[PDB]
Amino acid sequence: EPAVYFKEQFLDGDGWTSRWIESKHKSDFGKFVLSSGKFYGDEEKDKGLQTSQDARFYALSASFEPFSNKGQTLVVQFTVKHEQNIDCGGGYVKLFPNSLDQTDMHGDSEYNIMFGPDICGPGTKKVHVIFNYKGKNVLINKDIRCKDDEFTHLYTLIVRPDNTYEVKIDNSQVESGSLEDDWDFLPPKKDNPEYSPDPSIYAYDNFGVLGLDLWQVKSGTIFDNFLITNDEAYAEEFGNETWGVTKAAEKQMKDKQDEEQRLKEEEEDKKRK
Amino acid sequence: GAIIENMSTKKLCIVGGILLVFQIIAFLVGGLIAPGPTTAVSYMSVKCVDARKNHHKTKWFVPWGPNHCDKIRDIEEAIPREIEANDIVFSVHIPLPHMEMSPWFQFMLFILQLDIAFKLNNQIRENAEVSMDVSLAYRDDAFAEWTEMAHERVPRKLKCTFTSPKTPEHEGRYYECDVLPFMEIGSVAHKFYLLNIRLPVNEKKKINVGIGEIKDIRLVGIHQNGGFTKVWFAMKTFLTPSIFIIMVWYWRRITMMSRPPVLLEKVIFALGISMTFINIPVEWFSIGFDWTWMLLFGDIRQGIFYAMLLSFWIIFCGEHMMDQHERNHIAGYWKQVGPIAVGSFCLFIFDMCERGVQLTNPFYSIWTTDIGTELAMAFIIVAGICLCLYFLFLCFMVFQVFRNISGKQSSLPAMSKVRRLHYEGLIFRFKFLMLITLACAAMTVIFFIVSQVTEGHWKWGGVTVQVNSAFFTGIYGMWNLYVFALMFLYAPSHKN
Amino acid sequence: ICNKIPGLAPRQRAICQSRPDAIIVIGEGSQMGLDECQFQFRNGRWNCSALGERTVFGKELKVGSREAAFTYAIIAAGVAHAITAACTQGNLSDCGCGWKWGGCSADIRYGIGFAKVFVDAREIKQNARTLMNLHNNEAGRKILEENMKLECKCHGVSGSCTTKTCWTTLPQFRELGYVLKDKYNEAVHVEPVRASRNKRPTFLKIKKPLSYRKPMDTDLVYIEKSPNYCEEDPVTGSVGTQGRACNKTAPQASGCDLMCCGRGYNTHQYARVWQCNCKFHWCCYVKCNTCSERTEMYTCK
Ligand SMILES: *[C@@H]1O[C@H](CO)[C@@H](O[C@@H]2O[C@H](CO)[C@@H](O[C@@H]3O[C@H](CO)[C@@H](O)[C@H](O[C@H]4O[C@H](CO)[C@@H](O)[C@H](O)[C@@H]4O[C@H]4O[C@H](CO)[C@@H](O)[C@H](O)[C@@H]4O[C@H]4O[C@H](CO)[C@@H](O)[C@H](O[C@H]5O[C@H](CO)[C@@H](O)[C@H](O)[C@H]5O)[C@@H]4O)[C@@H]3O)[C@H](O)[C@H]2NC(C)=O)[C@H](O)[C@H]1NC(C)=O
Ligand SMILES: [Ca+2]
Repeated sequence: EPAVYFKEQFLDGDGWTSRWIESKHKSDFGKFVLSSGKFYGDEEKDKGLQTSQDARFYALSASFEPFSNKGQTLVVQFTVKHEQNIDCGGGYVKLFPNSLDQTDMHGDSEYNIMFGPDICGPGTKKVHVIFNYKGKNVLINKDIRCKDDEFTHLYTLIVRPDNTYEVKIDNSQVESGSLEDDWDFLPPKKDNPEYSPDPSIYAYDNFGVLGLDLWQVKSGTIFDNFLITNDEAYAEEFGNETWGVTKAAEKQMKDKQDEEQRLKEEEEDKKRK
Repeated sequence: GAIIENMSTKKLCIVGGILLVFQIIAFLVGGLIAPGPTTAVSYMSVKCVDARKNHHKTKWFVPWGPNHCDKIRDIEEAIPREIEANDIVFSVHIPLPHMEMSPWFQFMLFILQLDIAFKLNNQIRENAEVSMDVSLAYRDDAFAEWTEMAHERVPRKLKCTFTSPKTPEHEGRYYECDVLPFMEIGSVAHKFYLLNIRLPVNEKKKINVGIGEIKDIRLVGIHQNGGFTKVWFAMKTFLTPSIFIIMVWYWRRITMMSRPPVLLEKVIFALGISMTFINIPVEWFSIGFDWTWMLLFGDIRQGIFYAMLLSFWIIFCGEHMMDQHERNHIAGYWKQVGPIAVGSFCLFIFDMCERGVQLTNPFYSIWTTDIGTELAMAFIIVAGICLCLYFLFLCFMVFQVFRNISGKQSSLPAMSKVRRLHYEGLIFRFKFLMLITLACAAMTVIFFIVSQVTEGHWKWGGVTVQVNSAFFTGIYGMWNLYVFALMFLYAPSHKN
Repeated sequence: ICNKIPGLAPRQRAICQSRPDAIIVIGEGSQMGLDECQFQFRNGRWNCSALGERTVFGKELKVGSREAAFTYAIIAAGVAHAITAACTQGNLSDCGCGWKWGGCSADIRYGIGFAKVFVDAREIKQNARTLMNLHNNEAGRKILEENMKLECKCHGVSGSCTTKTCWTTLPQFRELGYVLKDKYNEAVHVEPVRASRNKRPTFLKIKKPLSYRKPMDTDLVYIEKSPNYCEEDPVTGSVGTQGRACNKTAPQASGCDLMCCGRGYNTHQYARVWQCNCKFHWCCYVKCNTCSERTEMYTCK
C-alpha cells in the first residue's frame, strides 16, 4: 500500500505559506516565492518555491506525520528547475526528526538524510547522499554528476532494508549499490579486530521534517513535486505523472522562447548596422 | 568708581607685569616639574581555570605570584582538557608585579578590550551583548586575604566589525571592537586590587551566546600620576591663602563704604567665592580617607565656577549699558542668566545620573542601554542649546554696549567734568575687561586644542616639557590671576 | 640555561645570564615569527621551511633574497612583540619600571629596545649580508612600531574631553604578518658600496635602475636573486617541492603545474574526516558531527 509520508504539489495556490515554516535563526535569510518561472509546462501544476534574492542563505521546512523506516523501504523524490544556471548554489533537501525546531533551522541543523544536487563552480556538480549515522555525516563515495540546464529535472533516492540503495534521476537510474559498501559507516573489514557488522544502518527511528537549507549566489531555482513514501512504484508513477507529462510542453515552451529570443537578437543585429 | 579708572598707566603696567610673571611661573610649574596628568597601563587578563573549586564558597584566582591559578596560555587548550566555559575566569591584578597603588593616584578608571577572533561558523550576532560576571577585591599587604569590594553583572553591547574578506584565508583574525567602559572609582585607598571576570553561557536564557570567539580580555587602567597630584596640591596650597587674603580685603573694601554695594560688586564677590571653593584642597583629605565621591564633588565645584563665570560676564555687560540701564536688581537678568541656570541644572542631573550612580555600583555606565543613552543625550542637547542661547545673548549685549558707548562719545564734551570722568572711566572699565577676557578665553581655547592634538610632551634641549600638564597648571593659574585682577582692579575707590 | 640553547651568539648567551626569564620570551617570539612566516608562504614554492634542523632563530638562508628579508623582519618583529606582550600580563616583572611619580615608560619602548639589543647582536661578521640583515631587522621593528593601535578615552569634567588619556596597544601578529607580506611583495633590490679608504662597505644603496639613494628604514631589501625553490639543492639553500600539496588548477603559484614546476600531480584518496555541524559556545563547547568524505588531494611528483 502507498504509505505517503509526505507529498506536495502546491495546487491550492497558497499551501506553501501554510505547510512550510520560514526559519528565523538569522535575520538575512532569503525568501522563497511560489512561481511557475519564466517558462514551464503547466502554469499551476509546475508552480513551486522559487529563490528570489541573490547571495542569500535559504531556510524553510515542512513538517509531516512521523514515521520510521525500520524494516521498510524509504523513497524520497522531488524536482528542481534552475532558471538561472547557478555557478554556485545548492538544490538538495534535508530530512530531520520531529525534535527539530523549524524556526531555528540553519546550516548546522542535525539532519537525518541529506539528498539532492549541489553546484559550486565548475569543479563541483555532484549529487549529495549523506547519512547521519552514529554521529558521522558520511558522504557517498561514488561521484554522481547532476544536471545543469534550466530544464526541470527529477531526483529520487531509494533505500532498502537489505542495505541496498539506488538514485533515480529523470525517472531513470543513475546510481546503485549498498549502504555498507559506498559509505564509511563501519570500520574496514581488513579479519580486522575492530570490525563488527551492523545491518541497522538504513533504519532511522523517526522522520518528521523536510527542509530546504541551501546557499545561492544566483537566485531563481524552483522546487516542486516533493514525495516521501515507502513505495518505489508510487514514486515512479508520481514522477511520470508530474515531470513526464509536463516535460514535452515545457520543452516546446523553452524552444519557442529561445526561437523568439534568437529572432530578436538577429533582427537587432541587422538593424544596428 | 572702581580702582582702575584712577590708576595711571604705569601702575597698570606694573600690575600687568606681575600677573604675567605669575602666569609664566604657573605655566612652568606644570611644564617642568609635573610628570603628566594621567597614566594608562594595559593589562592582559590571565585565563585562570576553575577546576570546580568555587562551588559555594567564593574563591579568588590570582594571575601570578604565590598561589597563582591554574591557567591556560591560549584558549584552545581548554578543548583537549575538556574545560567548559563558566570555569575560565579572566583574572587581573591591578598593580603590575612589584608595584603598589597609592591614594595619590586620585582615581581608578578601567576600560575593557575584547580580542574576538573571526570564525566562519562562530560569528558575532547582529545584536550581540556580553554579560560579564565581574568580581572585584582589594588587599593592603601581600599576605592577607582578599576582601570583596564589588560583585555585579556587567552587560555590554558589542560594537565589533570585521574589515578583512570573510574567507577561510582570513579566519582567526580579530574583530575590530570598540572599547567597553568598564568601571571607575573615585578613590584608590587600597594598595592591591584583584579583578575576576567570568562569561557564563546559557542558551535557554541567552546569556553570552553569539558573542563570537573571544580569545583574550584586555583591561586598561587609567589613574592620575602621584607627581602631578603632589604638584597640583602644592599649587592649591599656594593659591588658597592668596585668594583668602584678597577676598577678605575686598569684603572689607565693600562693606565699609558709605553706600550699599551695587549688583556688580556682589557678582564679583560671588565669583571670588566660587573660585575659593575650588582653591581649597579638600582632596588632600582623600589621601587619608576612602571618599569615593571626590570625582563628583570636584566636577560640581568646576561646574559651579563655570556657571558663575558665564553669569558674571553677562551681568558685567548689562551693568555697563550706559543709558537708562544698570539697575542693581538681579531679577532683571533672569532673561540672560536663565540659560546658564537651565544648562547647569541639566549637566548636574546628567552627572548625577552617570557619576552619582557609580558610587553605589562602580561598573555602572549610563550608556549601556538605549534608553540611558537617549536620556543622557537629551540632557547634553538641552545644555548645548542653553549654551548657544547664552552666547547669542552675550554677543547681542556686547554689541548693544558698544553701540551705547559710541552714542555716548559724541555727547561727552557738553557734560560737566565729573560726569565726563565718570563716563570715561566706565568706558575704560568695559573695554579693559572685555579685552582681558577675550585674551584669556582665546589663550585657554588655543592651549586646549594644542593639548588635545599634541602627543603630550615636547623634547627641547636638555629638558622635556609636559604640554598636557602645563595646560592644566597654566589655565588654573590663569583664571586664578584673572579673578585676583578682577577683584583688585574693580574694587571701589574711596574719594579724598 | 642557554648552555643547551643552540645557535645563540656568545654575547646573546651573556644576555641569558643577565635575564634568564626573558630568553624564554625571546624564544617564543622567534617561534611566533617563524610560525607566521610559515603561514604566509604556505602556498608558495618556498614555504618558509628550509629549516631542516631546529634553532631558536631558524636556520639561516644561504641566499639573501626577498625570502631572507621577510624572514629576518618577521623574526625581529616577533621577538619585540613577544617581549611586550609578555610584559603586559605580568610574566616579566622588571620590564617597564618612579612608578608613583611618572608611572613607568611605555611597554613597547622596553620591548623594542631589548629585542634590538638581542637580535642585532646575531650579525657577528661584518659583510654586505650583515648590512642587509640589520636593515631588515630594523625594518621589521619599524613596521611593528607603525602598526601600534592608538586609542584614547576622555574622562574630564562630566566625562568630557577636558582630560583624556591615550595609549598604544600591540597589533595581533597575523595583521603584522600580512603587512610584512605586502612589504615582501614590493621589496627593493639593493647593492653595497665600498669606500677605498674604509676598505669595507658600511651602507648600501638601491640597485634598481633609475635610483641611487639609500633605501628607507621601513622597506625590506635584498642583495641576491631568488632561487627556483622547486629543485632541492643545498648549494643554494633550496628545499624542493617534492611531495608538496597542490590544488591542480589555474590560480597562480598554487596550481599543480607551477608548484611542481612541470613534474605533474600525484593522488592518493586522502579521505578526510572533516568535523562539522557544530553548536558553539564562545570558547570551549563542541558537539560536532564528523562528515567524513573520500576526497582526493594531489601532491607534486
Ligand atoms: C582550486 O582552484 C580553483 C580555481 O579557482 C578554486 O575553486 C574555487 O572554489 C571556491 C570554493 O567553492 C569557489 O568560491 C565560491 O565562490 C562562490 C561565489 O563567489 C561562493 O558563493 C562560495 O561560497 C561557498 O563556499 C565557501 C567556502 O567553501 C563558504 O564559506 C560559503 O559559505 C559557501 O559555502 C556553501 O556553498 C555551496 C552552496 O550550495 C555548498 O555546496 C557548500 O558546501 C557551502 O554550503 C554550506 O552552507 C550550506 C547552507 O546551509 C550548508 O547546507 C552546507 O552544509 C551541507 O553540505 C555539506 C557538504 O557540502 C555537508 O557536510 C553538511 O552536512 C550539509 O549541511 C555548507 O555548510 C565560494 O566562495 C570558487 O568559485 C572556485 N573558483 C573556480 C572554480 O574558479 C579553488 O581555489 C580550488 N578548488 C578546489 C576544489 O580545491
Ligand atoms: Ca507544482
